[PDB]
Amino acid sequence: LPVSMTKTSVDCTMYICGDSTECSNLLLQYGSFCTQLKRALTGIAVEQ
Amino acid sequence: ALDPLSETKCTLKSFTVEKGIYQTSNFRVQPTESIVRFPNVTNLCPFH
Repeated sequence: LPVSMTKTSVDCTMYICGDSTECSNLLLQYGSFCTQLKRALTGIAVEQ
Repeated sequence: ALDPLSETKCTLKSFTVEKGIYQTSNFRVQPTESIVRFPNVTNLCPFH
């Protein structure tokens, strides 16, 4: 019986815009779209 | 951008941080200097 999975903490800014200031600025124009993603992954880790 | 506690409270936007651990940001070492090295040629192009 499986009990857990590998816990992941994928990060928006680095994953989508590798250390690029203009890319991060234009990502900020998408609002709190991906803070949801970080929250969901944290929830997955805690649940595991 | 003051103390770890300051960054934590700022992350959850609340003056009261309950006991726990909170993932707030990421850390990267900014570069010191920068080696740019191209090929070993010098001859000028004939755009003239």
